[PDB]
Amino acid sequence: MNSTIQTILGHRSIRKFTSQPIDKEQLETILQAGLAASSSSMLQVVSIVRVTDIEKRSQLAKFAGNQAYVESAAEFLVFCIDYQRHASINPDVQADFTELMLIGAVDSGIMAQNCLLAAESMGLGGVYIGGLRNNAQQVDELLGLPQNTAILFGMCLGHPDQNPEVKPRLPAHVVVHENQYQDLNLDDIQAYDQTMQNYYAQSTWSQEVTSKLAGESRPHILPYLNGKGLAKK
Amino acid sequence: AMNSTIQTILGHRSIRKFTSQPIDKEQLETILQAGLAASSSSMLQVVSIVRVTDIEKRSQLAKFAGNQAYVESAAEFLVFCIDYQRHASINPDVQADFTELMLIGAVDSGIMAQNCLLAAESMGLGGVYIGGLRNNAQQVDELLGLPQNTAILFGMCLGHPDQNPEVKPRLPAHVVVHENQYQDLNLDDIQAYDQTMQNYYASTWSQEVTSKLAGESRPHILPYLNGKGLAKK
Ligand SMILES: Cc1cc2nc3c(=O)[nH]c(=O)nc-3n(C[C@H](O)[C@H](O)[C@H](O)COP(=O)(O)O)c2cc1C
Ligand SMILES: Cc1cc2nc3c(=O)[nH]c(=O)nc-3n(C[C@H](O)[C@H](O)[C@H](O)COP(=O)(O)O)c2cc1C
Ligand SMILES: [Cl-]
Ligand SMILES: [Cl-]
Repeated sequence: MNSTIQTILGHRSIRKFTSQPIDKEQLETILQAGLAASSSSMLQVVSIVRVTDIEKRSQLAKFAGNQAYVESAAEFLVFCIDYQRHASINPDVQADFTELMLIGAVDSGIMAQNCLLAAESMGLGGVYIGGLRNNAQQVDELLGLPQNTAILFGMCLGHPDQNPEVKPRLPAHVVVHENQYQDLNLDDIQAYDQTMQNYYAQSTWSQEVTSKLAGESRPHILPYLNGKGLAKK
Repeated sequence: AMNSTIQTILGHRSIRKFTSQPIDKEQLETILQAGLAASSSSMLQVVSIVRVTDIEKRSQLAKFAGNQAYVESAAEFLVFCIDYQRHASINPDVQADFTELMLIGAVDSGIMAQNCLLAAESMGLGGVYIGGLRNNAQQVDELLGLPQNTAILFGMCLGHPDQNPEVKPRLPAHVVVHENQYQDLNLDDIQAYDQTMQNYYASTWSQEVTSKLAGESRPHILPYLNGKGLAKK
């Protein structure tokens, strides 16, 4: 074994926190972990907004779809794509290529996952909040983001006050392909649907996820990004 | 606040030179298991991994990544992909062409990849992300036989390290982390960091990153994604 692996494998989203704050030294370490993430071309295109102002916390909770743990978490971090630093160094920077939004999205996930694992390694718990993107522009303006930047997701951190079971995922032989993409075996989806309702014990996982994707998935996001100068071509 | 997870995170270096020693089957199983334990937006599970063991494809991928020889010499090479094809194979009604979903695919891929890499690093392995595959995304896509609704994002080399670089410094936290609202860049923080990086090595950092972003960044990538059915609106 080792403690990093058991930390990774014991992951659960935590959505209920005690009122205990996170020590100043733990938070410094969590952010230090984030900053040690790999970075495409060393561009360093991620910014983090730490929200301590409780009026802003309450507004973010509402913008995220009334997720109360946005308010009650000890800390709330907002991960943002940031090409404003670069444009402030050299205004010829071309930040509107879709490639650069891919980079900002991937690098944000890498950094955020270092932050979360570092926190979980210390007995803390957390959850990602993609719900900020429901009202992306309102969140953007609330945190004062300039052009060439955009919100991607938030992250709640705190001392956990709940003990969920680990949720199973699709098996590695479904998700991992050897040398070339393998067509899906629908029997593996049926076996996994069974695993999920065992976990949850009417819609099965397969019906829920494809029900969600049959509709429109935040169709305001490309205009939002375009409005900040991003993903225009 | 210091355990071996934190120690692994902060001790991270990109490794680009590997010994010939293979990775044990048990270790690779654990690395992939660690990736599968990552958070997933809405439990969509939008990520696939192609593990490339065929040496001719390894050679081709090395070329397509920009002649990066460690693609070929790494013990294992993993290609991370956005995957909405599992969902469309479940229900052809799924709408996978929203930009929102490429965004989810990219973030979730970085989260999963970083679980894999940290797991590897915790075992004394090393590795490096290979975004260079996107230089030739379409040819890489055809080589791995990806269907519609999937797209490569980046690769990942893993192996037993045969170099030990020093840990490379990042922008300071007080530049990257903002309290409550976005903060303007102080160009003297860039000047300081430019000197910190010049020491690390011997164009400054800021000249190199901006002059790179002054050009076009992989302008073929939006057509690449659109040709796979993604990011069209
Ligand atoms: C990018 C991203 C955004 C997320 N956004 C939310 C959110 O807005 N609200 C929420 O409750 N959970 C959110 N989650 C948490 C997922 O629902 C959770 O990871 C998933 O259900 C699997 O559960 P687990 O993390 O406990 O293993 C998000 C996860 C990711 C990766
Ligand atoms: C998304 C992504 C793609 C990357 N692609 C490459 C690559 O193609 N070639 C390479 O040598 N390094 C690649 N890297 C590694 C970066 O060059 C590296 O993280 C940074 O320059 C080096 O800092 P480090 O030693 O702290 O990781 C990539 C990193 C990320 C996050
Ligand atoms: Cl957690
Ligand atoms: Cl890259």
